Formats: sequence, structure tokens, C-alpha cells
Amino acid sequence: ATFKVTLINEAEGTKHEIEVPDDEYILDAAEEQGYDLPFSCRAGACSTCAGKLVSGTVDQSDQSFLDKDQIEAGYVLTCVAYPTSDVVIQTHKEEDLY
Ligand code: FES
Repeated sequence: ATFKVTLINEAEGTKHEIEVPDDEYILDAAEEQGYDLPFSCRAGACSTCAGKLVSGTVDQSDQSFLDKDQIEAGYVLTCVAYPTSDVVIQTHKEEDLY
């Protein structure tokens, strides 16, 4: 399956739509399609690539930085997240983390 991923940059007021395979991380697909997104470690262990789910689900089982409450709040590390449905996500949310 291939899912539609809508990327929202609130501060910029931008909206970009990408198509993501069920077996590719969102960050990788975004880059391939022309959208550079923030990142550092690329391994699920930092907060640089943090995003926030608006709608849809992901599989980020490979992540290790976010605690259970943060996940519950909708936080996602884009570098190791697979979409599991069409998704709407706000990018550049690193600052929201404490
Ligand atoms: S870039 Fe570090 S967790 Fe994604």
C-alpha cells in the first residue's frame, strides 16, 4: 500500500502532500519527493525530527527517544516512522518537547 502524507509547517503556513510506501520511513520519502526536513541522528534517538500527528496512524516501533506520554500526545520521530494509514502531520515540533 502507498499512503498519502500531508506535511504541515504551521509557522510557515505551508502544506505539502507526499505519497509514502508502507515500508518506507516518512522522512526518506519526503526527501525523495523534494522536501528537506529537519534531522540529526536519523536513528530514532533524538528529537530533531519530531512531528505531531493531526490524523492517521504510524508505526514507529523503532524509536527510542519519546516516552509513552509523548507518544500518547501524538508525537512522532519522522526519521523512523512508517505510515499505517493516510496521515496528517505537523513538522518542526522539536521545541514542544521537554
Ligand atoms: S533525527 Fe534523531 S530521532 Fe529522528
